[PDB]
Amino acid sequence: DLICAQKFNGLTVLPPLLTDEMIAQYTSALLAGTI
Amino acid sequence: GKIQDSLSSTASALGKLQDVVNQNAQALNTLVKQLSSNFGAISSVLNDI
Amino acid sequence: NFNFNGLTGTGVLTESNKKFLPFQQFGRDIADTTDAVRDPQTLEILDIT
Repeated sequence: DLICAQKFNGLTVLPPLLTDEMIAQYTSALLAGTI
Repeated sequence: GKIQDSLSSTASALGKLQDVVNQNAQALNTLVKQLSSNFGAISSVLNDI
Repeated sequence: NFNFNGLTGTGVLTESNKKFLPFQQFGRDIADTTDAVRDPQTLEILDIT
C-alpha cells in the first residue's frame, strides 16, 4: 500500500489527535446546541 | 434532500478536500521516488555504491 | 536480513496470497520498493515488510 512504502523509508503518518468519532461528537454538540 | 442527491453523484464538490489529500500524497510520492534517483552518483542504492 | 537470487534487503517475510505470473520474479509496490518476492527453491509468494 502507499502508506506501507512510506512507512518503510522513515515516512510515518502520526494519528490525528481527534479520531473521527470524536469530531462527530463536536459536530454533534455544536449542531445539537444550535438546534 | 437536494443536498444528499448532489453528494450521491458529486465527486467534485469535495474537490477542495480531495485536492488537499492528493497534493500531500503527491509530494509524498515524489519524495519517495527521489530515493531512486542517481543525483549524479553512480547508483541510487546506498550499499551498492 | 535476506538475499533472494541476488536481490537483497531487510524485512519481515510472511506467507502472502498475491498471485504471480509464472515467469515473474519480484513484486513491487507503488513506490518502486521491493514489496513481495517469490522463494526460488519452493515457489511461494513472500511479502517483504
